[PDB]
Amino acid sequence: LNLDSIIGRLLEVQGSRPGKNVQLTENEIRGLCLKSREIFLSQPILLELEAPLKICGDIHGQYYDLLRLFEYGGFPPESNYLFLGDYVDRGKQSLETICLLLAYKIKYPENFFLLRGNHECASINRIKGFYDECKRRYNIKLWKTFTDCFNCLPIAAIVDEKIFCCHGGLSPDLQSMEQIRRIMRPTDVPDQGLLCDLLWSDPDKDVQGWGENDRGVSFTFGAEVVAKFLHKHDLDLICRAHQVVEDGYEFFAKRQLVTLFSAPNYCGEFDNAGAMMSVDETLMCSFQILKPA
Amino acid sequence: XLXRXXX
Ligand SMILES: [Mn+2]
Ligand SMILES: [Mn+2]
Repeated sequence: LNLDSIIGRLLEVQGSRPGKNVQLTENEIRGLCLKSREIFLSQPILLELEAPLKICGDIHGQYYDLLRLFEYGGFPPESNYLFLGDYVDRGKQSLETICLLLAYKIKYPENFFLLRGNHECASINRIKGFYDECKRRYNIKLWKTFTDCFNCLPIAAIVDEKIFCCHGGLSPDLQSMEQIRRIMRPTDVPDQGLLCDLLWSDPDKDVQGWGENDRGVSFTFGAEVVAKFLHKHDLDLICRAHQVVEDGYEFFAKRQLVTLFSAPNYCGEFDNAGAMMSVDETLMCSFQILKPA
Repeated sequence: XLXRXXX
């Protein structure tokens, strides 16, 4: 696997008009999947990370915005990174996006981290774009190879014992962090239970306790659920993604939870920026923002 | 508005 050649070709299009493709070979992409999969399985499913680091939310195949994020934050390994999932679907360049992310995971496996989002799941990305992209530009055998890799992604991260990170949110079944560590891989995402909620749930200002989720799966949770979770586990902050927010980032429950969304101009109902969160050496949080076009 | 599986 010539990792450096792959990274060079993916970065070659920096400064081109957005949309210009990078077409790796089928064998190169398969190697990225197989090697990254082995690294995911060798590291814990509940990551324990240290700041300083940069944290990104949803990318959804917006490859040229991923390149901008790295331009603002520093290309790996100049900065350490944690991504919260949803790399594929909706955008026009899911393939370039996930290939660069997997290449950097293999190149800097202790300084670059990827969590699983609800779109890293074959039942979802079959219908939301990634299957179609693979079939058009490669073949369905490669889509299955991607699925096998996605099924091994870690689920959550704790930064410096104070910031709990996952794609979706909390679960009524989350009583101990050991419940996350016990989840075995490879796994698909179930349509209910702890792993489902970690990838699908949402905070909601109008809900007391646990509520129904308009997505049709999992739950909503209120501000008091957050405070009790933070107190019980001695945490300062929940950092999650999964929901489009107009400013790219959005605080909840008196800044005890933050939502990050890193794909600008994602949505037709309202403009949105994309944001990346900087966590410094004292765990202070600040933001770098891709403003809407 | 892309369809609430989700603007
Ligand atoms: Mn999501
Ligand atoms: Mn998403």
